Amino acid sequence: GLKLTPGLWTSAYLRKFVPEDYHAHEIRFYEDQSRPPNAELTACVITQGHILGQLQAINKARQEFLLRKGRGVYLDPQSGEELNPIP
Amino acid sequence: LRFVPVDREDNTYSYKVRYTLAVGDNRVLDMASTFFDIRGVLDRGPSFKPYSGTAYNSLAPKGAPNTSQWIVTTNGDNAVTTTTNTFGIASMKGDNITKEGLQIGKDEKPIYADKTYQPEPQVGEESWTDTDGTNEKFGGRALKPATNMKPCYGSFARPTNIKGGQAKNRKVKPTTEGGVETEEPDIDMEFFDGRDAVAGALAPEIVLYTENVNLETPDSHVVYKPETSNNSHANLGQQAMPNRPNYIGFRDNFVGLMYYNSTGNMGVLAGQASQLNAVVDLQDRNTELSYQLLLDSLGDRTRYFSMWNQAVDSYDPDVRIIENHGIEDELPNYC
Amino acid sequence: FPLNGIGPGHTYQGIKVKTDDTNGWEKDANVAPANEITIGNNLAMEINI
Amino acid sequence: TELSYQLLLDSLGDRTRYFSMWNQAVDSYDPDVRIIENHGIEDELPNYCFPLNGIGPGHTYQGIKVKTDDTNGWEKDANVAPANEITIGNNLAMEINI
Amino acid sequence: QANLWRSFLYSNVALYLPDVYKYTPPNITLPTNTNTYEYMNGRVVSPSLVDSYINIGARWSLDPMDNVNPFNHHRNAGLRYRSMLLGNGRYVPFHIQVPQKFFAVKNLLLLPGSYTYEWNFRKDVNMVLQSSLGNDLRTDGATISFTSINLYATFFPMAHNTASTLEAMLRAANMLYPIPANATNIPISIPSRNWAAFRGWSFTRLKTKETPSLGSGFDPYFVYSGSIPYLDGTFYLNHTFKKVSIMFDSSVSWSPNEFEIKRTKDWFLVQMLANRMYSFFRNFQPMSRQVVDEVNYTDYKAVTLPYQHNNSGFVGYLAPTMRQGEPYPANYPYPLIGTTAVKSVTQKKFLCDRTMWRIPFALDMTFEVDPMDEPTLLYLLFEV
Amino acid sequence: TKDWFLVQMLANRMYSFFRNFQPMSRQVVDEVNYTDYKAVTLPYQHNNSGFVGYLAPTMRQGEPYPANYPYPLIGTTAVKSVTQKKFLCDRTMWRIPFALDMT
Amino acid sequence: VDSYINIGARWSLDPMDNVNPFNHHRNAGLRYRSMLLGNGRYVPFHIQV
Repeated sequence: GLKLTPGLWTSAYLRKFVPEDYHAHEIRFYEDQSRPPNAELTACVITQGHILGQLQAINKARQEFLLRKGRGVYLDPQSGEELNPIP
Repeated sequence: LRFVPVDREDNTYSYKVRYTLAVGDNRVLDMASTFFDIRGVLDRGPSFKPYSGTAYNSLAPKGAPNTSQWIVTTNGDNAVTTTTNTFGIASMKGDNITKEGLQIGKDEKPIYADKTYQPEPQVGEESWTDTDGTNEKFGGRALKPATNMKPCYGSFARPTNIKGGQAKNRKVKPTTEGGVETEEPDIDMEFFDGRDAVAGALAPEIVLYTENVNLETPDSHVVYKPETSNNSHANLGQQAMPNRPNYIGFRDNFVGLMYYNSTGNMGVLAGQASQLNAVVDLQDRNTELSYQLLLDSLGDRTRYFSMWNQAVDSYDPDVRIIENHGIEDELPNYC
Repeated sequence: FPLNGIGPGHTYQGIKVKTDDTNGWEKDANVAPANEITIGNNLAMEINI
Repeated sequence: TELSYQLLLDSLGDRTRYFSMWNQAVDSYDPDVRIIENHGIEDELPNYCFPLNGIGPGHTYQGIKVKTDDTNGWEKDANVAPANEITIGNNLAMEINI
Repeated sequence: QANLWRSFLYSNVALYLPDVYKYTPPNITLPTNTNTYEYMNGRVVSPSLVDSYINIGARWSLDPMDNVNPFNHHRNAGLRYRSMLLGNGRYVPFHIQVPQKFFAVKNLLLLPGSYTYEWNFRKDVNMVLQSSLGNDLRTDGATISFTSINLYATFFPMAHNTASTLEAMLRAANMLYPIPANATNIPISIPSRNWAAFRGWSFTRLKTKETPSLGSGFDPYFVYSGSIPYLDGTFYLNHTFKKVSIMFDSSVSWSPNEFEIKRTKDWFLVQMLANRMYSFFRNFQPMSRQVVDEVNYTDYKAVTLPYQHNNSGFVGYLAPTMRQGEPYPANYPYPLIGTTAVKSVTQKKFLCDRTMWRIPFALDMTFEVDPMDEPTLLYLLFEV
Repeated sequence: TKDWFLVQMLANRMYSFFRNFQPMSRQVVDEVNYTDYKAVTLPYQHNNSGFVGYLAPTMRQGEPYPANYPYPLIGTTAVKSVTQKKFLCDRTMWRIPFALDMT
Repeated sequence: VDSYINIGARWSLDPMDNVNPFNHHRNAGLRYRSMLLGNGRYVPFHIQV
């Protein structure tokens, strides 16, 4: 398989909890304070950002190709120009 | 990478193609980026009419018949099967008519009309204020009683000679030596004088060339056919209506050209030594409709392409829902 | 144009070249006694649409 | 100079892309005249012209009534005018493809 | 003006009516096949069925027309665009490029292995081509033929380290139901599957003559080449639904048992809550018309179509034939306006097309449908 | 030729390429394969005969008769066909990128 | 140029290709200017160039 199923990501998201940045003494409501977070924000399952960048790149190329040739294109039989080119 | 297939079999209803892929070492294969490249020949059938209304004799009244002839059996004890009536026009002016035919040009040795093309149907006297008087010899050309009667509307007869004539080549020319047969244009000469003419002085008054043509109606049909017998008098009034338009082409997003969800004919993306079909092409999911909805969803990004949807099926909104507000016909319109 | 493509006309008969060399014409029997054959162009009325 | 001016004005379109009537004088042609798309005419039906009275000419007829006797014979009538116009069959017409 | 209006109505509505309203001219013989071009052409439809007076003064689609595929028309812009794109002749060579779809919705990627990839294509003309009329192109004489197909693929770099990281790191159903002719009830039973993933289902009505028996190599009984709503989403028989009832088994709510389609604001709300081109509120269209009252107008007499005469003497009678008849006052229609108006009642109907129904969320249902004169199918899209 | 298309695009409004370029394609009767072809000159082509002025905007003249032009490219008696291609570019100019002699 | 000219296709007439399309009476700009001057043979003009 090796397919990132909804079920696995949700389990990773649920299990995770940062012990720090959880102020149990008073009401703080981070994102109302003008201070940085105690720990850097990281994804649940994926850790290295390089791989995430690559996956984003392949997804973007996928989408752009699908837009470029989704309909399929008619091109002249004798010559080789596109009869319905979209810019 | 281009990829010429390894094996191809062109069965009766399918065109199977098989490939072989290469290991993705330090690389991985974006499959959805793949796209085919087809080149072939298409025949759209005899029911391809990319236009409304006829293309031949569009101006002709829809009941007007060509200048044709028919034969009446007149059954009886003494049958007379040589009636051979005619109905038509004679518009080619001439000075006189003789055995040769209509006279067109005098040089005397007058030149008589060539039977292959003349009298050209196009050419007719252009005068309503003519009042020429004297003897108005006239000529024309009509259709023989072998060609099927059809209305002028949408009537075609392929040209047989460079000069515009339409006569067929008679395949019969018997000779008294055995030998071989010969081809002659199938054209004749019929003469008419007048109903009240007295037997004493009968002279030609209307020449009329008669021939057979490959009459056909490529873009029309018959809506009123009085009598069953071909080439009858009542049949002169048969009506014609143009063939219905019928545009043929490919489908929206080349639907149907692949074999998605075909259990009998599926594909496999398995390894050379795996025997595990990675393409579970079953009928549970309707791939083409999934594609259609996916493309529709992708409109968000592609809201700029105004011709993004120049192929999707649509209808004229006014045809489906009709708004009848009458016609501004206050005045008359005279002829 | 009229419905038949032609206006009215006149009834004509059929005549054939005499089997003799004589330059005279005789009534024919292989053609009907009456034939409708208009002479000249056809009646019409024009309108500016 | 004049062609330089023309190209210069064309180049200045960038700023003046808002004026929709910016180019209401430049020469142009009807696109359909230059390139013709012939798809026929929807002439399925005919289009007749009828005389002004709805009828062509006709013939003058008289009136006749069943005889008071059982005899299957007809006599001239006096309660109907001597001459009556009554056409026979359909009416004269001429068709045009509008 | 009258002639132009009548010609438009004829050429754009009358010729496309169902075949029950046409007739075969005397003295002419037409093929016995009802899906061939010769037959669809020879039949002649009386020009008086849709005349200049049809529903004068209101927006109202013709009653016969509602159950006719609007997309099988010669004013179909897309079909005409495609047919022009191929050319203007009967024989044309084609150069085309087509995208692979199975992996467009599955989105597969391949690591090493030296795989084999084989795919089949269609030569059945009906499914590959299209026609405005929809006449069986197979028997008409249309053919297709290929010369060379080549595959274009695009690989991309990715470090073996990334692939190893991934490898060590991660260590909808379609159902078609019958509907006999002139049916009104339809009790169905869903096969028992995993109750989960029931994230709502859709449904619409199709025709047996239009849905192809997908799941073989070639369906000999597919004798139509028009619009296949089962494959291009051009559904049009959505207004023929009356009521859908689920059995008492409990269901998660986005959870009623019966929904009224048309007797209702409730369905409008449900469809809106379920919510482009294939979407509600872009294809929904209500209409309202005033018509002669049947039971209150005392001097009412419903004349059958053969005995209604309007424009008598100045049109072909029950045939596109030359002038015939005599002038005389007409009897149809009844004047709804004027100094001699008749009593009136109000009618209401709606058309929704290129769309689908979406119910929010062994299961048993019962469907209600307005009766139809040909077999139909109940399409169900259980999203999972 | 695709080469010229590329050159003109690389050289790159109202007076610009890609706004005035228009290709066209038509099917026409084949000349050398259709065995029963005969090219009738314009003066001897008759269509709508009898219901139009002959070679002149003149009143009705002639007699009804089947036409000879054009040849049916469609139908049950279609003729063989060939493909023609042409383009129109206007309100524009050619631009070659960069004693000199040319031809 | 009859009703059947190149039936069913987009094709500019062969004679017409070598004729200035801008010398036409459907020229929108020229008609705009001619209207701007008026609808008579004699007209006075006030202009800025």
